[PDB]
Amino acid sequence: GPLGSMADSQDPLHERTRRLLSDYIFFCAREPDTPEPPPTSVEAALLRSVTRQIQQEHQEFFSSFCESRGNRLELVKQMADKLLSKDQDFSWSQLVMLLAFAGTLMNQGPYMAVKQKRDLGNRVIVTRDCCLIVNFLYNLLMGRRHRARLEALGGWDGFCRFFKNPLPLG
Repeated sequence: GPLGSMADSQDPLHERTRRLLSDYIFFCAREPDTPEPPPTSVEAALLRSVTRQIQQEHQEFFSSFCESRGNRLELVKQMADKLLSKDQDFSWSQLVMLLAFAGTLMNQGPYMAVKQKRDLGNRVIVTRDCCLIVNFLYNLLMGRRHRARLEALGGWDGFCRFFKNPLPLG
């Protein structure tokens, strides 16, 4: 199941993965006239360094779809089903891949961004699609078997060392 935990408010990575995933979506939608802010955690820093390459390499096709059928979400879940699974021993490479793609689908539909007053300049499509798009992935990895394994291999921590994080921290 996508849910399940022994803690109520003292959740382990529960809000750790959700916040991290959603954080990437915003960074991806980062207005084309304004750079996105820095990461929040180690996974956010490394992922942005590795996941960024996963898109520029694959996004080449993903983007095309992001503005093709508009099913940016339908594709986000579909992919996670091909790479990630429940009875399949996913891999770190698959985890970071989901994050990259997810954000790669993030579509926009503003009006006149030309006038960027602040950094919040963006349609609600990001927040709406961010909840659904991230809701699928977040739960995909935040599952019983998924999460269990994710951490069983060092968790977000093991990934940072696996993909050699750029920042000194973590």
